[PDB]
Amino acid sequence: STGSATTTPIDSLDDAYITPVQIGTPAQTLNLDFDTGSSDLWVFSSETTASEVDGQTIYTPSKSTTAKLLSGATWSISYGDGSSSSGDVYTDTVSVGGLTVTGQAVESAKKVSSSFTEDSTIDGLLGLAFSTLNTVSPTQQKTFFDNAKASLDSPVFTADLGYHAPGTYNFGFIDTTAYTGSITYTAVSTKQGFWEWTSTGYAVGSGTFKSTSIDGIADTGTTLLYLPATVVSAYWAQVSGAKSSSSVGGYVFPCSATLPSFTFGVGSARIVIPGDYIDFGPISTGSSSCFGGIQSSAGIGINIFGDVALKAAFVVFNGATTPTLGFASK
Ligand SMILES: CNCc1nccn1C
Repeated sequence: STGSATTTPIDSLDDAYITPVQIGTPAQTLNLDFDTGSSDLWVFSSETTASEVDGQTIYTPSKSTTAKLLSGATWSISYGDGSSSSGDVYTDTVSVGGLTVTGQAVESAKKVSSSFTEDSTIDGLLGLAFSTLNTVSPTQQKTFFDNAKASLDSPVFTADLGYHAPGTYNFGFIDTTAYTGSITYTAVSTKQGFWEWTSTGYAVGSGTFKSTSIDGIADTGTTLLYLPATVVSAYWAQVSGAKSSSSVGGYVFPCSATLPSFTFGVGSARIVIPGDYIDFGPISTGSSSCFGGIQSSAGIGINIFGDVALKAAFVVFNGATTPTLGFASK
């Protein structure tokens, strides 16, 4: 089998992407944030604390004839941006772009933190990291991909995120019309439960390529590109007036600037992130100070190839017995 669904930016900055997902019988369609950096499929629901729901579409398991309470199971998760959610668990039928999994763990939120409430466009998350990170207790649950894998034509999914435009998540096949040139594959470590890989280096604008190993994760659920302070300083040094602002929480730059591109290595191949992709707009409405899309990972403990990087590429998440990652230009 295969599946194919369109993924759409939630706002004009590409802060995140939402993909429609059918849950239950009859289907209840929720718009979920597909997140290759976590492993829980959780949704706003009829069980979510009422004051914490503000415009989201909710899953109501009592209206699904295929929903079953997973007795005794709870979940609780904290994300890298300081947000969190928690609740109980149902199994139900979940379909993405025509690909159906029966008995998928659908984690129903009883509580969500403020930044989830305040974002009306995201109805929950669909985790696509390794199932070893799944938070369900006392019996850990499998991701949608893990459950689907055996049935897929090929045990892969692909992320093709758009810049200020829709894109595509495919399951079970590689769309050879969706990228240019060849896909370069690179080794993955699953030891931390992430799609963790090692970039071979970087360049800033038309500058020379620096060969240097950068270990990091391919994370569709993080907006920005987080890299070592040395790399990030080298990038922003090429932008007049750019500076790291402790008060704002990262590098900012004059909105009048023209940003240079940033290139990252995948083996001997090169992915070029256009300068425009690195502009996250005014820090506050009407400001002429703009927020940068490349930021230091120093305070995080891991480098993160988030949407800023991934949207410059066609990305293959190869879930074969030995997983790998593939990147192509597009
Ligand atoms: C904005 N913070 C919550 C959130 N929304 C999508 C992902 N995450 C972690």
